[PDB]
Amino acid sequence: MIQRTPKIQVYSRHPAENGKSNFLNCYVSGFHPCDIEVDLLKNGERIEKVEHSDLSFSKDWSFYLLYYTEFTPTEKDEYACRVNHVTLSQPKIVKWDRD
Amino acid sequence: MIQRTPKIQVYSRHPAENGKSNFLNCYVSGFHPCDIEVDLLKNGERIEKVEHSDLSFSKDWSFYLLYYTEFTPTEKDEYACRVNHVTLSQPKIVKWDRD
Repeated sequence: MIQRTPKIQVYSRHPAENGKSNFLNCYVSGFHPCDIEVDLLKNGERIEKVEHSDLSFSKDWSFYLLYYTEFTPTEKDEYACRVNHVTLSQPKIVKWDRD
Repeated sequence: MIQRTPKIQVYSRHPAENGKSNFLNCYVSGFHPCDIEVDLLKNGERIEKVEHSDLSFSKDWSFYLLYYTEFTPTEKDEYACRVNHVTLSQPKIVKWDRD
């Protein structure tokens, strides 16, 4: 019933190797309420065709959600996850750290 | 982004036969926002140990959720689903109709 911020984790399925296909993930967890906005960013631009899990919840009413997309890294491409939620004073951008 | 009421469907896996195990379902669908309260009722009392699906959503941001429980009907037991949601002026109780 009380608001709780999301934990935000941005990570790839494998370590970044340029020119090899991979999956980019944004896992948002432990939040309340369920209303949340999650985008994956490529060089600061929203990625349009992104996949997501369902929104799961535990008996303490905390929520869990994953956004992800197949992608091929190149050295100069930068990726991030942008989250907005009522508990956040500003939308949060968390960068993908390749290593 | 606009609020939309849930559709509420209450149904059993098989037609009610007293003394035989069954599953009771409350499927709540097409709603927005995601914040929702769903209870299964036995003779007007909340059933405590109930199972649920995850909350799924389509690209139009409508949500879908199922609550369910294994149960054994007897002739006099009455079952229902109680839903509360911001779009509802009162909590809604939808009865299970055995046939």
